[PDB]
Amino acid sequence: ERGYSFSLTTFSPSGKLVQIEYALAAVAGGAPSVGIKAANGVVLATEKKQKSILYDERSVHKVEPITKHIGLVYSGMGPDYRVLVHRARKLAQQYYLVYQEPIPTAQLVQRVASVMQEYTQSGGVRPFGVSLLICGWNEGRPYLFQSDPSGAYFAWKATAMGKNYVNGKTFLEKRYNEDLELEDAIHTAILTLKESFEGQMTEDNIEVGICNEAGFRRLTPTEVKDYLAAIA
Amino acid sequence: SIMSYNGGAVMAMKGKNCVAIAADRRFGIQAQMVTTDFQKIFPMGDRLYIGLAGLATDVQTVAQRLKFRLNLYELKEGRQIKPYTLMSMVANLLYEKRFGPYYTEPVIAGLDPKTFKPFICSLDLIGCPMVTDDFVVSGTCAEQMYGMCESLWEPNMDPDHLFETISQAMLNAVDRDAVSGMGVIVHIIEKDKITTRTLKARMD
Amino acid sequence: TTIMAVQFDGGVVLGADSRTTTGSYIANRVTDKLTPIHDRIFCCRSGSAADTQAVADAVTYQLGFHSIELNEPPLVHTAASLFKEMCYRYREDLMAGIIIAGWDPQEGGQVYSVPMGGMMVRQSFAIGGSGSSYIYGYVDATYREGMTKEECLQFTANALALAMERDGSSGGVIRLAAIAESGVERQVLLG
Amino acid sequence: YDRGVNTFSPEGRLFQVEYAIEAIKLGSTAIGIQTSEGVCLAVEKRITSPLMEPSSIEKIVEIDAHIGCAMSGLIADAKTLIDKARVETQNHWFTYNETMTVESVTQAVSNLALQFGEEDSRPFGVALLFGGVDEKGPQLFHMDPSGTFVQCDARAIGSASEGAQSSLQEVYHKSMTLKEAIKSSLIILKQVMEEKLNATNIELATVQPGQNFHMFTKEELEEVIKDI
Amino acid sequence: NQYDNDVTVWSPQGRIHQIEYAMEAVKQGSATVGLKSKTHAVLVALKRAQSELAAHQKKILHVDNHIGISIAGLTADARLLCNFMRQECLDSRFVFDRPLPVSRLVSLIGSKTQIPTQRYGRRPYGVGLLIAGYDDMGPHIFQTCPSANYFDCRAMSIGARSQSARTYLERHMSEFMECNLNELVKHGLRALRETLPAEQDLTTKNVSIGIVGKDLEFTIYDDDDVSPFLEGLEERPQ
Amino acid sequence: SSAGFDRHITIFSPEGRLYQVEYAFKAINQGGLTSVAVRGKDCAVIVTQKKVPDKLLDSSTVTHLFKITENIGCVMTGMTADSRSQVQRARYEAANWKYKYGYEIPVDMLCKRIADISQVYTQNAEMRPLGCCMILIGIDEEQGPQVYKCDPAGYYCGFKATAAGVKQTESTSFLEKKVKKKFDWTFEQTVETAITCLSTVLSIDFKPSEIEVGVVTVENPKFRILTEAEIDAHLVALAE
Amino acid sequence: TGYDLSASTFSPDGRVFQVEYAMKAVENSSTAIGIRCKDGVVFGVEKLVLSKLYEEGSNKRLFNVDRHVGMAVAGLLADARSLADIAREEASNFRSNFGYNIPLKHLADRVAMYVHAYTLYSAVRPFGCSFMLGSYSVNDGAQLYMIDPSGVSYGYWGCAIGKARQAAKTEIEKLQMKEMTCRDIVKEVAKIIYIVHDEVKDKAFELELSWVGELTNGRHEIVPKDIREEAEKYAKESLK
Repeated sequence: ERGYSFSLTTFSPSGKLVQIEYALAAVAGGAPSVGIKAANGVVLATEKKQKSILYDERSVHKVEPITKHIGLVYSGMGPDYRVLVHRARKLAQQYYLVYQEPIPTAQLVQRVASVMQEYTQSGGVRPFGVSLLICGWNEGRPYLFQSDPSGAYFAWKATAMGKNYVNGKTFLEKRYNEDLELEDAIHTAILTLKESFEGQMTEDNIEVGICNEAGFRRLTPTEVKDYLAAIA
Repeated sequence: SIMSYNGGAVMAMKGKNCVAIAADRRFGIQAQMVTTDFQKIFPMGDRLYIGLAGLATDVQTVAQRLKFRLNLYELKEGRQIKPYTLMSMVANLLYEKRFGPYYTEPVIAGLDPKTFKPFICSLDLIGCPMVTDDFVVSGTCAEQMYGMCESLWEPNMDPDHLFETISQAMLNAVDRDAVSGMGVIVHIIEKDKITTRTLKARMD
Repeated sequence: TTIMAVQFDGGVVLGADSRTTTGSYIANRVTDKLTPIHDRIFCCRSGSAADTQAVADAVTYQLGFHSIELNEPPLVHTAASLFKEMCYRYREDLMAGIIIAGWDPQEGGQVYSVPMGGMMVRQSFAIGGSGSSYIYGYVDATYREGMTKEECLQFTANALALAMERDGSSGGVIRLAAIAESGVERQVLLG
Repeated sequence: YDRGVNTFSPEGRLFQVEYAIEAIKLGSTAIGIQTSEGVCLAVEKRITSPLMEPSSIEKIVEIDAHIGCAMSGLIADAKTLIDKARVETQNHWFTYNETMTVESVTQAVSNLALQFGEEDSRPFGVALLFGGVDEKGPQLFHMDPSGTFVQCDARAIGSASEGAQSSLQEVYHKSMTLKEAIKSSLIILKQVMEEKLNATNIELATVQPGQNFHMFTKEELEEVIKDI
Repeated sequence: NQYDNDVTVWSPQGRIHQIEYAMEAVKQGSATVGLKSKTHAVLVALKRAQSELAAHQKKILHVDNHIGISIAGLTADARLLCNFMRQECLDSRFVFDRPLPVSRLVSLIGSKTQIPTQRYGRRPYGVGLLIAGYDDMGPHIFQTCPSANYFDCRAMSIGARSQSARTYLERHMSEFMECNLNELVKHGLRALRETLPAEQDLTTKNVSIGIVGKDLEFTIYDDDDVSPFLEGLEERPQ
Repeated sequence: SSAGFDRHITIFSPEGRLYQVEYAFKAINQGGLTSVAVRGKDCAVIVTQKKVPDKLLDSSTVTHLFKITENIGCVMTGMTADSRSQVQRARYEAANWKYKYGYEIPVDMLCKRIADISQVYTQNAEMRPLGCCMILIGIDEEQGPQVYKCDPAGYYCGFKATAAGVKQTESTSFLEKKVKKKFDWTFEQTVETAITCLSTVLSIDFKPSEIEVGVVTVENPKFRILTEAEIDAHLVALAE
Repeated sequence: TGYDLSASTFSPDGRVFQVEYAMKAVENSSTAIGIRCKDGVVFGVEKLVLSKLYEEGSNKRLFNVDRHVGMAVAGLLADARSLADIAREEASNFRSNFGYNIPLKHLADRVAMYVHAYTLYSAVRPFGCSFMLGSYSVNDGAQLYMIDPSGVSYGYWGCAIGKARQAAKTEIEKLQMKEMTCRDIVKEVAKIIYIVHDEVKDKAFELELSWVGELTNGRHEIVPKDIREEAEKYAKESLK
C-alpha cells in the first residue's frame, strides 16, 4: 500500500475531541446492561432479544469469560466486541507465561484500556464503539471495572450501560446498599433490567453471569428460568 | 571450566519460622585473588534476598537486570512481590538467553509477605526451578556442601541453632575448597528483624 | 526399513516392514510406513523419521487444497511433483526415500521414485530402504510383464520376506495395500 | 484546482517547475563569458549592512582546481548542489587518475535535480554557471531547475538578466581576448545595477589553460575599476 | 473539472484526462522524421536554439551499435528513459552475448511506462521516442507515446506542426523501399522543410541526421558532415 | 447529517451512525437474486435460483453453490466479483485448521474467521468492505446440522430458516408463519417449504431448470448438489 | 456522482461508479468476437488502420499466453499488454510447481482475482480492458471465457466485445455451432465482422483470425488464410 499514516482526530478550537464524543453516542444506543458488586460476588446481566423467532440462542453469547475468574460484557455494537475479547485472551496468557500466576483484574484493565487508547491516536483507524464491564474476584475482594472507548476506566459499585442508563442509574442508587448477598444481588439486577425490557422476559431474553470466589461462572437457562420463576 | 573461573558458594537453609542465607567473600581470577569484599547477596525487597554464584560478570549483570524488572513491577502494582513470583521472573530472564546463557546459578531465600512462611529455591544456568524444604546450595564447592547439610539439618529449629548449623556447614566445606574462602557473611532474617553476621574464617 | 511398490493392469500394490530402530534398539515395533495423502494416492517413506513425517503433512496440505479448487480428482504425477519441489529445494537438510504410487482415472496405476537426491522417475516396480539392496537380484529375475492383482500380492509378500529374513533394520510384520478403481484394500500379514 | 504538486497542465509544463524558474528572478545577477584565452566571470554581492561581513557572501566557489562556479537565486539549496559536485569529481579522480571534463560534471549534477517527489521532494530554486578548462580548451555551461542543460558562449543570469542579455549579444564576437572581455563585462554590470561600482560590490573569477591557479582576483580588481 | 486532477480518477465519459494531457507535452518539442528502406533506416531531427549564441540542444542520441533513438518532449523524462534503455542493452550482451531484438526491447518500455500511468504518486512520462534498429530481420521504425502504446511503422513524424510532414510521407512511401542513402536521407529532410515557417531555411547548424545500416553501425552526423547531405537540393516553390 | 467525511469514509457521524457499511447492506440488492436456507431435521437444504438471460451463456458455469470442504457448502448473494474472492479465503482458512490443529473445522468456527476479515475493512480506511453475503451449512457431530450467515459488517449468527438477496422481509415473514407449529421435518417437509416459500415470494411456479439445491444430511455428510432429474422429482411431488 | 471519485467508496444506493465508468471505456473500442465449435475455438478481431503508416501487423490484439491459451483483448491496448504479461507469468508458475499445462478454468480464476484487486483501493484504478480466453485439450475439450473490468468471469459459447456487443450476438446465436467443424467456422466468422460497420463511417480495417483446436493438435496460432484468402472471398459475396 501507500503508507498514508495520518490520524483522523484533531482538537476543536474549543478544545474537545469530536470523534470520541460521537463514538459514545453509538455506545448509548446499544443493548442495555447492568453490573452489581455484592459483598461476596459480582453479578453481570444483559438484554439479549432476537429480532425474529428464527434466531438460535446457543450460538452467540454475551457474558464471556477471559480467564476462569474473569468475565466481561459490553454495551455497543456487535462485531467490534469480538476483536478486543480475542485481544484480551492473548494478553492475559502473556502474564501467565511470565509470572506463572493468573492475572489480577486491576492489571488486566491497565492493558486493555491501552489497546483502546491506541486506535484513538494512531493513523486512519477509528475509535471503538464498545464500552465494557470487567469483573472478577481476585485476592479475596471482588472487583468491577468499566472501560470506555476514550481509553479511561473507572471502578463502580453498581452501574448500567446501554439504553435508558440514566433511569437505571437512579434506580440502582435507590436500591443498592453497602452489602448484600450474591443471591440477593441477582434479584436487584433483573429488576433493574426489567425496567427497560420488553413485555416478556424468559430464560432466553436475559443472560446472566456471576463471579463467586470459586471462579467465574455463566448461568445456563435452567437456573435463569428457575430464578425468574415468580421470584420477581 | 567457566564456572571455575572465579569460584563462589551460596547456601540457603530453612528453619522453623525463619530462613538463613550465606556466601563467601573472595573475589579473584583463577588462582589470584583481588579483594575480600565482593557482594554476592542482594536485597530484593524486605524479608526476601537472593544469592548469586558463578561467573563474576553475570553476577553483577543479572542482579541489575532483575532490579530493572522488579521496580517496574512494584509500581504498576502497589503490593510487593511474592517469593513464587520472583522465581518465575528469574526463570524467564535466564531462558531468553537460551543459547547465549548467563553463567550463574541463583539462590532465592525469603519469607512470605503476608504470612511467616519461608521459601527457598535454586535454578540452573538456563532456568530450571527447584524448590525444597531443607536447603539449597550452589557454587563450585557443591559436593562438600551436600556432605555437611545432610548430616546437620534438623526440621524445626530456632534462629539460635539455625545460625550455628549454617555456620559449621559453610566453614567446614569452603575450607576444603581451594578457590573459595577469605571470609563468610551470613544473613538470618525473620518476621521481626534482619540479622547480618560475619564469621572468623581462615584467610589463606 | 524396506518398502515395495508394484503396478499391475488395474492399479498398484504397496508393501513395507515396520521395525523403527535407533542404534541397535527397536523403538517402534509395529509402524504404518505407508501414509494416505488422497483417497487414491499413497506414499511409503524411508530415511529419517522426523523428516518424512513433516514432508508428508505439507504435501497432503497442498494437494488436498489443490483438488478442491479444480473440483477434480488429482493426478498421481501431480503428487510426485510436489515431493520433488521440496526434496530438491531442501536438500542437504533432509534424508527422504519417498516412493509415490496410486491409481488415477486418466492413466491408471502409476509408481514414482524419489530417492535421497531429489530426482523423479516413473518405474514399473520400485524398491527402497536400507534392506532393499539384498533383494535387487531376486526382484528382476522374478518379475514378469502382465501380472494380475493376486500375483502381485504374492510377489511382494515373498519379496519383502527375503529382505525381512533377518536384516537388522527390517522384519517385524508385513503391511500390504492394493489401490484400484474400486477401493483400497489394506491387510496385515503374519505367519 | 490549478495545478498542485505533481500534475500536468491542460497545455504544457508542470507549473511547479515553471514557478521554479521565477524564483531565480529574485536572485543576484551574474555574468560569465567564454573566450578562447580563458573564462572570465562576474557577480554582484548585494551587501546590505556595513556590519554584515563582506567576504562571507560567496557566489563563486571552487568545484575543482580547473572548474569554477557561479550561483543565483536560493542560497539554501545551492549548498546541496556544490557539495556533491565536489564529491563526484573527486570520485572520478579516484577511479580513473584523470580530471573530469567540464561537460560531464553537470551530467551528474542534472541527474539529482530531476528527482523531486516521493520516489526513491520539491524542485530547486537555483541556476548555475560553470566555467572550466578541459581537454577541449575553455568551456562554459548553464543549467536550470528543469534539468535543461546547454552550452553557452556568454550568459547572464539572475535579476535583470533579460536586459543584460540584450546588450551582451552586441559586444560579443568570436575573436575576443581575456583582457578585453573582463572590462567588457563590468561595463554591463554598472549599467544594470544601481550602486556605485567599487571593489566591494563585485568580484571576478578567471581560469586559464596555463594558469589553472588563481580562480579569484582580490584587490588587483581595484586596478581594473580605475582603468575604466 | 473535478475529474481532471489525478491519473486514478476515471471520467463519466470514460477518458482519463491526465494521459490526454501528456500527449500535449509531445507537441511542445520540435519535429523529427524517421523512415526506412529495405536495407537502411534513417531518422532526421530538427534542433532548436535557446539563445542567439548558445549551442543548439541535441535530439538524436546513440544507444547501442544497432539502436539509436530520437526525442520529443520533456528532457527530464528523456534521460530517465535513456538510462533504463542503456542498462537493458548491455545486460543481453553480458548474459546472452547477443544484441537485443528491437521489437522486444520496446515491449519492456510499455511495461515500464504502464505503472506510473496507473498507480498514484508519479506522473506519466512526457516523451515522444522514435526508435530505429536492426534485429535479424531487417530495419525497423518504432514510435511510442505517453499512453504506453507503441506503433510499428515504416515512416513517422511527431512534434510541432508535424501534420504537414505526414502528408509528404504518405504520397512518397511507395518510393522508399528501393532508393539508397544518397536520396533516402534527402527524401526525409524534404519532409522537415514543411514543418518550418516559410521564410527561413534548414541550415547546417540546426539539423541532425542519424543513420544505422545493415552493414553500418549507428552514426550521428551533425554540423560538419551535414554538408555532403544538403548538397544537391532545390528550394521551396515560393 | 453529513459531518466531515462521514458520507465518504468509515468514520462516525453524529448520533453514532456510520454510512459506508449500511450502504453495503443494499449492495447485495443489485444482484436480482434470492437465496433460502432451511434447517428442520437431521438434514439441511440450500435453495437458490439461477438467472440465465442468454442462449450463448452456459449452464454449468452459473452455479452459486460453492463447495468449501467435503462437509461444508455455501451459497453467495450480492455482486459476483466480491463473492468469489470471499470464497477463496473460506477455502484457504478451512485448510489451515486441518494443518495447524489436525481435524475438521466446525461450521461455527469458520463463520467467525470469515467475519473477522470483514471487521478490519470496516476498522481500517481506504479498504473497500466487500459488499456480498455468505450462508453456510454443515453437520456437526453431537450437535446436528447448522445454518450460519455472515454480514459485510462482520456480524454473524446461526438460525434455522434463512432468506437473503432481495426479498428477505417477505420470505422471513412467511417462514415465521411456517415455523410456529414445529411439525415433523422429514427431509421432504424441509425441501417442500424451501420451494413453496420461494415459489410464492417470487410467485413464478417455475420450470425444473432454474434453481439449484445444495443438501447435507446425517446419513451422508458429504456436500451434495442435486441433479436436474431429481430436482424434477421433488418439484412434481408437491403438485397437489 | 461526487461520491464517485475513489474506487473504495460507495454510492448512497450501493454501487461503485469507478467500476461503472471503466466498463464503457471498453465500449468505445472496435468489435472483437469469439466463438467455439465442437472441436476448437475460433477468434476474430475487427481492427482498423490508424492512418496509412501502419505497417500491416503492428500492435495486434490476438495475444498468446500459453502453448494452448491466447487472448482477444479490446479496450485500452497498453493496459491489456500489462495484463497479458500477468497471465504469461501465472501459467509459468503452474508449470514449475505442478508439472503440466494450466487448465483454462483455473487460469481464468487467477486472472479475474488479480483484476478484482484493482477495484478495492483508492491508490489504484480499475482496468479498462475486457478480453477472451480460448483453449483446447483432449481431456477437457474446448472452452471459451469472458472477463469484464469488474472481474466477473464465466463461460460462453459465443461472445463479442466492442461497440457492437449486442449487434454481433444477434446473428451469432442463429448458427448451429454445436456440430460444425472449426474450418467451416472460419468462413462464417468473417461475415459477422463485415456485416456490422467495417468501413462505413470509418476509414479502413484489417481482419485478424486466431485459431486453436483439434486440427492444430492443441497449438494456438494465426490462421493460414493468407493462404487461399478464403475468408474475404466468401464474406464479400454477402453484399446482397
